[PDB]
Amino acid sequence: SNTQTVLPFTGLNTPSGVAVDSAGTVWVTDHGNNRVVKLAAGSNTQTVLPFTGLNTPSGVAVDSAGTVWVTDHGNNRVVKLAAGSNTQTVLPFTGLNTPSGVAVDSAGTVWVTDHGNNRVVKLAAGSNTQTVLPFTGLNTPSGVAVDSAGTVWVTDHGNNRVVKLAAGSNTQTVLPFTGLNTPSGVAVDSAGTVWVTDHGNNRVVKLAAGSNTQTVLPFTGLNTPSGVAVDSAGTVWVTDHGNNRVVKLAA
Repeated sequence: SNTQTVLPFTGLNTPSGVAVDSAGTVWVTDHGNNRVVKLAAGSNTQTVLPFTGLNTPSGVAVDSAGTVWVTDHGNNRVVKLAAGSNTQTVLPFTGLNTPSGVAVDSAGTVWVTDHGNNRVVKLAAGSNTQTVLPFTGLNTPSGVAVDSAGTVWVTDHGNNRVVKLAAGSNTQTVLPFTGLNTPSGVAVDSAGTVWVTDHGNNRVVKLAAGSNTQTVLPFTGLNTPSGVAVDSAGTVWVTDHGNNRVVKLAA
């Protein structure tokens, strides 16, 4: 698609992140209103998830069961809520500072960009102790994405680059993006295509696996875009933070 679509969210303020499931539901962290909203597929009914105590929430990730994880950035914590429930669980991460992005794989491992500590932490599925990934030289990391092989990609926001670690590796790679400026979010698909909200340039870019020439996606009029999500059909959603809206492009 080369015509962007503005989704029928209403009342967003400075939205910070987006997640989608395979049922077409879209969740957004409506950061300026301390809330997480869900847009139901088809009906376009918007509902507010019954999280409690959020402040300036940033990242969001969802699993297929409809469990939602949010980085409660202003409270230095990560919380999750199962679908329709009124139980929220604080994950036993420790010592977070202004955390932003969050990612969750099919196994239920959770990764968080611990932005204010220049590190990426994880709670492996089945463990109650966090580990710190062996990235080096991060500055204010802003987003994280993971694939089914356990590769992890991070927007190293303060260094204008995207870094990746394969599972078991202690040495990161820098992806061949060009001219990024304070990138804010990242998403990956099962083919290895990587999408990045190039925040400081008001654009979204992608790299096919093996490509050395990023593609600027045909969004228009973005302002400080903040989060990106992609489903298995290659549709791309982006929180156009500065314009209080969510836009999408189908493949």
